[PDB]
Amino acid sequence: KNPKSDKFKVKRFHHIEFWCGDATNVARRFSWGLGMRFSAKSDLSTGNMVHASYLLTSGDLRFLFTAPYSPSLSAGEIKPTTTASIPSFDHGSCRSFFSSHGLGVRAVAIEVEDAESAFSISVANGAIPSSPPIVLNEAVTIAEVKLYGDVVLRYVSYKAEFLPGFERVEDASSFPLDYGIRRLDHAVGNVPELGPALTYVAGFTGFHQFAEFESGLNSAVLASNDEMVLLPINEPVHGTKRKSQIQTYLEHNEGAGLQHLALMSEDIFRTLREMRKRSSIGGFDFMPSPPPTYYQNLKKRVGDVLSDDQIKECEELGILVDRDDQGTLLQIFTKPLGDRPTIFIEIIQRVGCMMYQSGGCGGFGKGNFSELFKSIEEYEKTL
Amino acid sequence: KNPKSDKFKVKRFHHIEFWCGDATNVARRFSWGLGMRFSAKSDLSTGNMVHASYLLTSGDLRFLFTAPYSPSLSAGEIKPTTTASIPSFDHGSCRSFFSSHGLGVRAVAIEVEDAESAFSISVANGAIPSSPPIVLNEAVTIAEVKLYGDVVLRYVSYKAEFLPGFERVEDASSFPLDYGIRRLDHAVGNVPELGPALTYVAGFTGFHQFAEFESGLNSAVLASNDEMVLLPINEPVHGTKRKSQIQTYLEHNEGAGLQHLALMSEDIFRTLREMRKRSSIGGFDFMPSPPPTYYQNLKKRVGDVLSDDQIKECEELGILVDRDDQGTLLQIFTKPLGDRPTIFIEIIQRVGCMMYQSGGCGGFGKGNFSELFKSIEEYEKTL
Ligand SMILES: Cc1c(C(=O)C2=C(O)CCCC2=O)ccc2c1c(=O)n(CC(=O)OCCOc1ccc3ccc4cccc5ccc1c3c45)c(=O)n2C
Ligand SMILES: Cc1c(C(=O)C2=C(O)CCCC2=O)ccc2c1c(=O)n(CC(=O)OCCOc1ccc3ccc4cccc5ccc1c3c45)c(=O)n2C
Ligand SMILES: [Co+2]
Ligand SMILES: [Co+2]
Repeated sequence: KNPKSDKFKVKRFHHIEFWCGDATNVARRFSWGLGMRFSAKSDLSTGNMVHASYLLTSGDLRFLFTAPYSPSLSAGEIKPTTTASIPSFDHGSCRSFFSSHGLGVRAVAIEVEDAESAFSISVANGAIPSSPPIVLNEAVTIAEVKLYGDVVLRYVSYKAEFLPGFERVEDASSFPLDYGIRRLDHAVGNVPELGPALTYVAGFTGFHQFAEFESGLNSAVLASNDEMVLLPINEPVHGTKRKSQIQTYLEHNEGAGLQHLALMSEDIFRTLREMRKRSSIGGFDFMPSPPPTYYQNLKKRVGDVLSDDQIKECEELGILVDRDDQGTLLQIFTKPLGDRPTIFIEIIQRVGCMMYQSGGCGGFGKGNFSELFKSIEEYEKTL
Repeated sequence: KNPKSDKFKVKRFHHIEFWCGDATNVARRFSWGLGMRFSAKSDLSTGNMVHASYLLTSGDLRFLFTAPYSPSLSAGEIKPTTTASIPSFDHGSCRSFFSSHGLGVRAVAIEVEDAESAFSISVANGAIPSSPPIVLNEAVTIAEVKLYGDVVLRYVSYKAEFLPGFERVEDASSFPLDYGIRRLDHAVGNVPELGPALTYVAGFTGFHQFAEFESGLNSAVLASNDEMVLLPINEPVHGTKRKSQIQTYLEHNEGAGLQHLALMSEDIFRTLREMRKRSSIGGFDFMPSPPPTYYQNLKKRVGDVLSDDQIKECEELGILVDRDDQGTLLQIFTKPLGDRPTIFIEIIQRVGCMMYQSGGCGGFGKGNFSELFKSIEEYEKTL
């Protein structure tokens, strides 16, 4: 059931913003590791004396990396005279965020019809305001409300190129890397208590619970009207045999925050080949691969969707496969993106639910918790 | 003249430590950009609940990247019970350093005969103590005194593998990258006043002034007995036509700090080919290349050292050449390593002064300030 109860018009995920200590080094690492090109900047060279912000793109996926300069460079400015291109930015907030949480996502940004309306309606319906609507160059409106922890949900609306004040990046510095990633599929938060988190966010968005179908978590998914904005939220389950990874996250993150970003690839085989080639030369590492019994067990569950060769290819790359009643999901998880065992990335591709493909086709891979356990148990027997 | 007045026995540069917000992302970027392999770690996986530290090596060059975890992970510890592998580390110091200066060098470490003696003698002779001598696993001694700004000179001495508590890195995560870099040649500081800086450092080390031979700087070089530890220091010259780059550094860095690291290559042509291939895919950018008149002018000044083809190769890679009365220097400068226009890297190779090669052979390239200006002026005429 989809009650289509959005309290304002939501379009798609627009961008994800990381708050960094040094935006240059994080952006360059991510660019090489994920195959995203440098497409826009706002920094000292564009007249921004407040923050350095670098935008990477791959298809429609937009990753923004931002760090503060010395406050001394902008000490004479006030908000009316600011040279910041992102008016919600604050030196103190950014330094406090990074000292508390380490490298991570500050903003989950969605494009809406009218960011001022979205903000007003959200706050009227319980949202905690974070940054009021601000019109940039009479062209783009941006506003922010609290989502969970120190993560904000950012609303952006366009009258009619990333943001005013950002400049397109010099062709020489813009190498056209591309490993197949095309858009943000979903963005997942970890919280201490799932119930209140869901009630809060669903309360101010009108997002509805998206239908699903000993692992240390309970989870639920909030979705927009056309179910293309997908926001799963996890809480820990305590007392388990293995300590809940959600609880480890909350401890190392100093509380709630964004757990993972799931990036859709138009060719997950090529994406994983390219990313794995680069794991040990600056890119990203992946979780340990499932045992061969997991891939033998694939024939029985998805042998009608993937050929033996395609199952062989999943095995070579360590890809996981799940299925619900409507579609099939190919997925894999990186190791944590930075020092702390907190944020990581998921690569996904979805098969089925053709209408365009409906959002969330195949689910989120919850069936892979028990299939990984069974396959791990099976391999001990097969040894 | 070399009075050989070192007040304690100094061996060679040992390592350089960067204080980071996220050590993982900086280390991975530097590894790919410079061709350094991951060789040791001290982090949560080795039992360190205090800081994440990753060591990159290329030949004898050692770059250490360190960031603090949440203090909550180690809140029950005291210094006698610490799980930090670098006992001088302090969460508050590291966060304050990074918030003040951004990404940069915290420690210039030199290997000495006896770090406890070096520390005592240094402080007896004016050095401001930063961290007292600490013996690690009865095997290595480490001590720190202030050098300039918030940069420390770190003394390390070994009874007889980086530091106790560090583990060698898994072969799979240790890709054997190598673009030819072999050791740290010199490390350069920017200060507001050169005179007092020289007097302070020369005072507590016994390092002597190393012989040299409108650009916005005055500089002098301090050197150890065998002149293999080389510490140039710059001060700005104000009122110039173009604003002094030393003054811009001090403004964006919030005061004195390390300006650049000069890395010796055993094959500067290969190093620059490999680094330039990677500039726009995660690595490092280089300063704009000199005009072709600069390379035509090379025939008259170094045509007895480099062939036409070797001069052609310098031109293709943007390499600068200088010469003193004893040797020839090939050098080139990167753009700043991070967000701020502060720290950068120099790649160098020295020709001559064969005895082994004596330290500082060919100088530091001061002659290239006027030759760059003349060549720039010449190219305007040749247009
Ligand atoms: C994050 C996620 C999702 C997910 O998207 C998601 C949402 O979108 C919304 C709803 C709720 C939700 O969760 C789905 C499935 C997942 C994961 C996920 O994060 N993870 C790795 C994980 O649990 O991290 C600890 C890792 O546990 C392990 C610890 C130690 C090992 C040692 C050896 C091993 C060998 C072989 C395989 C192993 C697997 C896991 C190992 C392990 C393995 C998985 O496995 N699934 C299958
Ligand atoms: C750092 C250094 C050393 C050095 O090691 C050193 C020590 O070890 C110890 C003693 C003192 C000392 O200094 C030696 C020589 C250097 C440098 C160095 O840092 N730099 C670049 C620099 O001054 O940074 C602003 C850049 O200025 C420019 C601004 C704008 C441009 C625009 C177009 C251009 C086109 C072509 C060439 C250009 C060159 C410089 C341009 C420029 C160029 C140089 O050039 N030399 C020649
Ligand atoms: Co997911
Ligand atoms: Co130099």
